[PDB]
Amino acid sequence: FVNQHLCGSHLVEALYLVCGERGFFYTPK
Amino acid sequence: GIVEQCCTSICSLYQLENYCG
Repeated sequence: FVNQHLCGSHLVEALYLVCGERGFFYTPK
Repeated sequence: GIVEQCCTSICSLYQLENYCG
């Protein structure tokens, strides 16, 4: 599900699912 | 950054994992 354009909340949702307990940082810059 | 790699271009699992803690 990760090999597409992921924008806005959909990108943050993908990071949440992939990273799991590792957490993540979201820096749109 | 992540928007340029995953939103304005097609994302990848490698790119997403770059941002995991």
